[PDB]
Amino acid sequence: GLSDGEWQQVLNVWGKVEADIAGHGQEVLIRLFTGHPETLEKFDKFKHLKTEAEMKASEDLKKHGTVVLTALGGILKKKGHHEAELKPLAQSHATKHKIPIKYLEFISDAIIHVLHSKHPGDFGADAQGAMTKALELFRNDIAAKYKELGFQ
Ligand code: HEM
Ligand SMILES: O=N[O-]
Repeated sequence: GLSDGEWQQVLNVWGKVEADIAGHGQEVLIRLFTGHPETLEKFDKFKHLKTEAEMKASEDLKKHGTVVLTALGGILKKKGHHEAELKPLAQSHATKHKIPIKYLEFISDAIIHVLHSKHPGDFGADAQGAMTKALELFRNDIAAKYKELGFQ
């Protein structure tokens, strides 16, 4: 788990995301899709996006970015007490969307990259430690649900 201090850092960092949820969301998905094109194939509604320019110009991608980070933000604000929030996401992502846990690793890494990219010099070593711990906890709890379902 995370310490109280670590949770406070996580939620302080998240303040940055909340000032521009769509912009952060868009950049996270673009980072995911460009670094790992196989992930784009999981989205029927985005696999028409051939180029990063098309991704950047896609208002629906920005919209989905907002949905994703809003969901994650709600989870983070539970400070690990997130069973009710996490269970349905784990189940939809395993059973409906067929998203291997590796792709959740990819998007976790994308979040860290985007935070540094948008806030260079303002995402300190302690902050990166705390956010990484929160993202791992999220991933690990999803993985438990994936194992239950025998997914991958
Ligand atoms: C931070 C981690 C993630 C969060 C919080 C998240 C959140 C969400 C939410 C709230 C939805 C809509 C409700 C639902 O279907 O459950 C959704 C849909 C979806 N997610 Fe995720 N997601 C994450 C990671 C991923 C990753 C890495 C992929 C890889 C491709 C993915 C693929 C999809 C797909 C294909 C849909 C359905 C889109 C549609 O039908 O239009 N998700 N996600
Ligand atoms: O973008 N993940 O839903």
